[PDB]
Amino acid sequence: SHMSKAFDLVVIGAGSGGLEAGWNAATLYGKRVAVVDVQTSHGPPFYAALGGTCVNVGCVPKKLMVTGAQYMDHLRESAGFGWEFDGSSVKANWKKLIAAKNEAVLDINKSYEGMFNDTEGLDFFLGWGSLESKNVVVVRETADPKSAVKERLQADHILLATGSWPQMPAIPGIEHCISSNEAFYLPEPPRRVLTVGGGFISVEFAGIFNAYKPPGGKVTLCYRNNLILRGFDETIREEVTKQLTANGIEIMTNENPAKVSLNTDGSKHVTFESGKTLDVDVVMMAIGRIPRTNDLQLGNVGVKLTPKGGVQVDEFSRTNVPNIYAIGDITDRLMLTPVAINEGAALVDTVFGNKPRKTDHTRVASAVFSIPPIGTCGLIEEVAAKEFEKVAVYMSSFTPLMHNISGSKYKKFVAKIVTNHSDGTVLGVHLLGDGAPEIIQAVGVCLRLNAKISDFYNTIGVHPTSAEELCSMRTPSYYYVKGEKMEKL
Amino acid sequence: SKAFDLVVIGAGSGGLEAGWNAATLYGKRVAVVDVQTSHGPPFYAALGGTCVNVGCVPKKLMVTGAQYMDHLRESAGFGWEFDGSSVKANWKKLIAAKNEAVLDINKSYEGMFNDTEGLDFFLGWGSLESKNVVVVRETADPKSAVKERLQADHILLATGSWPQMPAIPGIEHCISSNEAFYLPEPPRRVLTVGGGFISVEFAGIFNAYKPPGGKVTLCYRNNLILRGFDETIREEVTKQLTANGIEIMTNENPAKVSLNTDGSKHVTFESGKTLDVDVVMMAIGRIPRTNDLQLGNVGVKLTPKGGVQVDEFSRTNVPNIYAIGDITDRLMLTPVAINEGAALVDTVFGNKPRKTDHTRVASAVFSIPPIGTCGLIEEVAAKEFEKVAVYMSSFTPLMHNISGSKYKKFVAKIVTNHSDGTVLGVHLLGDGAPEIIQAVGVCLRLNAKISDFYNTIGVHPTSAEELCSMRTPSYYYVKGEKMEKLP
Ligand SMILES: Cc1cc2nc3c(=O)[nH]c(=O)nc-3n(C[C@H](O)[C@H](O)[C@H](O)COP(=O)(O)OP(=O)(O)OC[C@H]3O[C@@H](n4cnc5c(N)ncnc54)[C@H](O)[C@@H]3O)c2cc1C
Ligand SMILES: Cc1cc2nc3c(=O)[nH]c(=O)nc-3n(C[C@H](O)[C@H](O)[C@H](O)COP(=O)(O)OP(=O)(O)OC[C@H]3O[C@@H](n4cnc5c(N)ncnc54)[C@H](O)[C@@H]3O)c2cc1C
Ligand SMILES: CC1=Nc2ccc(Cl)cc2[C@H](c2ccccc2)N1CCN1CCN(C(=O)c2ccco2)CC1
Ligand SMILES: CC1=Nc2ccc(Cl)cc2[C@H](c2ccccc2)N1CCN1CCN(C(=O)c2ccco2)CC1
Ligand SMILES: [Cl-]
Ligand SMILES: [Cl-]
Ligand SMILES: [Cl-]
Ligand SMILES: [Cl-]
Ligand SMILES: [Cl-]
Ligand SMILES: [Cl-]
Ligand code: NA
Ligand code: NA
Ligand code: NA
Ligand code: NA
Repeated sequence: SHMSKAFDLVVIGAGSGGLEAGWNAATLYGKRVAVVDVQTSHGPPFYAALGGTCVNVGCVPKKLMVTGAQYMDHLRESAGFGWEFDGSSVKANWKKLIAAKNEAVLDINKSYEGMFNDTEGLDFFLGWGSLESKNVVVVRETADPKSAVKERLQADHILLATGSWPQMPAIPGIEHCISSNEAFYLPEPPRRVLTVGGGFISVEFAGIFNAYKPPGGKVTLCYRNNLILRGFDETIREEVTKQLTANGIEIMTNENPAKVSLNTDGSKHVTFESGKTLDVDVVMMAIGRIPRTNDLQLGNVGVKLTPKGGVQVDEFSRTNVPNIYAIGDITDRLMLTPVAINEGAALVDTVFGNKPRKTDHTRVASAVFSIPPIGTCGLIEEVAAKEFEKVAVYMSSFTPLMHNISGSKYKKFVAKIVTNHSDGTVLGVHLLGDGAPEIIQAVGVCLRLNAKISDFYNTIGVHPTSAEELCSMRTPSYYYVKGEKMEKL
Repeated sequence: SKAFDLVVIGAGSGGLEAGWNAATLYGKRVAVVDVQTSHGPPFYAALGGTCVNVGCVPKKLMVTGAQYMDHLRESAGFGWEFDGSSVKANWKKLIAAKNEAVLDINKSYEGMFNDTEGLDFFLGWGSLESKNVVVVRETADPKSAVKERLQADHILLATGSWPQMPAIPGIEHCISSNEAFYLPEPPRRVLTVGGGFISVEFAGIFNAYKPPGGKVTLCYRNNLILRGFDETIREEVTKQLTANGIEIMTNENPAKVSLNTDGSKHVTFESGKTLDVDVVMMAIGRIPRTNDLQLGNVGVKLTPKGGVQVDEFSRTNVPNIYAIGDITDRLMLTPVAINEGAALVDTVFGNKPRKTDHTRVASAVFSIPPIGTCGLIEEVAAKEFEKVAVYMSSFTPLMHNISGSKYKKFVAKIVTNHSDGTVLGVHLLGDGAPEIIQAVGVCLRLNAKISDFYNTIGVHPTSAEELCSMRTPSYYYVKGEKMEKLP
């Protein structure tokens, strides 16, 4: 019919945070929920869709594609264990990878769609949502607030959960460049590619492209500062740089693209600020992600933005307008799917259950699917050392024995535990090597239970594994004392 | 002749830890006896123990090696193309690379002895001459020539364990794990006998390296392999072994073995069935190695099954005589023997009594795919707690829908005391499981409840996060009885 529909909760953006909120409110609490997204399945023109950034063009397809990339290491490393086969026959078929990923993703899209069609009180609306007033969300045909109205949805409570978007720098020839969004759909793997950025996406893609490159290919990563993966453990930052270099990736630090132009053959010609040049078939920018707040017409209700650009929120995800909340990357804090999900669950417990609950943003475990991957939870030592008078660092680094037979001698596993040495409390744990993302998960539970180094040391090791290293350290390699590093007290 | 604070019989997992800790932490004078300096025939274990020479260390390399049979197949799902007809598994290369790694550790360990004050290695066979004297002889025979008499304040028994070989006719045409480590050729047809981890691990090893037309059979006298591990996991690992071409013969037991004219083995089971294979590997058990020690010289008591009786501080019935590791016939794991060794040394030579905790010890089976476990299985929990909840997740991860190994179900189970949420055990089957489970070991040392798991933020995408996404039991045990709803 031609009438608006009414809800307890309207959620704009059917992604990690919004889906957790909406499912919880409808199924745990009997609320009537509407959820809006721009697309029912992944890909061009809008990339993200039902299921969010993670399902469509994020965690899920990238993990698949890293898993694909790892077979290059596997097929080579097999020879050290006796495997023999015609090495000259090996090809990496990118198009098969992409078609397999696309169908996996589309199956989640269809699955999610089916759940909306079926679940009472939980409704999907296709289009672009924005705030018309504090109790009405309008759903339009495009992100232009002048496009046609498909629905008006009344809402007692409104959740903003539109996520983030790739930031593109304002350089000449930026139009010749792509983001991670387009990278997922490249018709063919680039012979030569530049990945611009030192963060997890650049690095992860650098390893994907490096395994699927055609014959005379070359992957280059550039970063404007001097060491990639700011925010992660420094030892690990240096080591993953070496290991990426060891597998044929050229890391360019202290380099930033100044312009891009097309060569007469149509390749991209990149000029760096230093006047170095590089010719490539693809330039993928991954220099950052920014909150998606522009299309919500927040000025219509006066929802405040932080100096930085995220929707401002309190610890309860509340904006300055009482019944309007924000969760996920739109708050511009930790841009991780399970953080968005925890925030959603906790919002809905607080507002609709009788159960106030704030997300804990500390001691969050995360991973980088570099090759080999990082697993990390809690504080890096230089941050810990500014908060706590005495810090101890327990460190074990070693090429594991499998990799002395596989040939990949450069694959050094690193395990570090950072403590408040005043009481043993584990402040952070940082891992580099095969299995690190899997090892770190239950370490997150330890940290939430305020584990001490002796709790780890007293646990009996599972042997032989990499993880047992965390249960074998009782003497600090070094310390920080009122901020200064020294091998002894 | 010669005087020591500590004489350790067996340079193995427990014995080395104890010997190291006594010499370097307490500045004691230590002698350590073992029968061989380097791995391999004739005594198999050597300096380093069973783990280093014919156990954890080389078995893991070999299972790593076997995993490629899967990785090579599964690469195709992700686009990888190559001539599969060209693929062959070179067992001899694997064996050589393994031998080299093990040999390096043997040498390294020798270097360590050579450079460590108060830590001496003696080659030979040790036994108890009297309450304070360890005789070191030429051979296992207690009548063979004396090489040494070591006087000792304190004597450590740490000679480990040995494969149990049943007394069936033709048992001498069978091998054990010791021999499996050195086979010249990968066996084309093989029978592994036994339901425990060593049988299962070797079954997956031989399965990957068998020549064309090959075939691994695993047999087990009872109805389901891997007793002691979680039941769902036992059933699922059986399915996953069968999917990868291993034939699992349950309720079958060899009654005899004969030699065929081609040098193969003819097996007859108790049921009358028969099977011809090239190698029959008996892995039905491992028994405490107490026989050459001459414990009767001083009257150290054995328990009924044959381990050296110990108290919780590793003390035998005779003052200043201790036993740790497999010889005590408890948990036969390397980190458990190390921990015993350490705790014993701190008690005897240090200011503080310390006893090893044998509960909530994390462990793995390097089956393909592998198991990780820590703490109680639900049937054991249900005889000791009135109200037990089980939380279970089981699904083929997406990566294995693409790889084409659709049979590879990941299983995560968490078993709780439902009266207060205390996690009593966690049980995993799937790639990464032994890695996942280590930090769960630490969790169980922190009174972790199911809600502590559940309120922790996942790392995505991993198999592990599955342990932080369960808050609703799948079923219960109330007063020992399995049901799906609580009263
Ligand atoms: C390449 C890449 C790899 C990643 N890998 C990981 C990883 O491995 N692990 C991890 O934890 N995190 C990963 N992330 C980050 C993760 O994807 C995000 O943190 C998470 O998806 C954010 O959840 P959200 O609810 O804020 O938004 P999203 O999941 O991004 O959902 C926002 C939704 O809003 C829709 N939308 C936008 N504007 C409107 C509008 N006006 N109207 C209606 N709908 C709208 C979008 O179409 C989208 O579906 C990755 C991200 C990227 C880009
Ligand atoms: C095939 C196999 C795989 C295994 N895999 C694992 C695994 O993955 N993880 C794990 O945790 N555990 C594993 N184990 C178990 C592990 O090897 C044992 O629990 C561990 O080695 C026990 O150490 P120990 O100190 O009791 O004795 P051991 O390490 O066996 O050492 C005892 C030593 O005493 C010597 N010795 C014996 N008699 C005499 C004598 N009278 N005089 C002088 N020396 C003597 C022996 O040569 C031997 O080196 C495995 C065992 C086997 C057989
Ligand atoms: C809880 C939940 N959180 C999400 C968080 C982020 C994303 Cl991207 C997706 C979900 C997912 C979801 C999918 C579709 C609509 C809402 C929520 N989702 C629902 C998943 N759901 C699990 C339980 N389920 C049941 O039917 C059920 C409920 C109770 C016992 O079984 C079907 C699928
Ligand atoms: C402690 C220890 N326990 C063992 C338990 C079981 C085995 Cl099978 C081997 C060891 C090993 C050892 C090897 C040789 C003789 C005695 C002990 N050993 C010493 C090996 N050690 C590794 C680390 N190391 C250190 O000095 C050290 C300790 C803490 C930080 O660095 C040098 C040698
Ligand atoms: Cl291709
Ligand atoms: Cl940059
Ligand atoms: Cl820097
Ligand atoms: Cl061979
Ligand atoms: Cl049996
Ligand atoms: Cl049984
Ligand atoms: Na509905
Ligand atoms: Na330990
Ligand atoms: Na010495
Ligand atoms: Na959780």
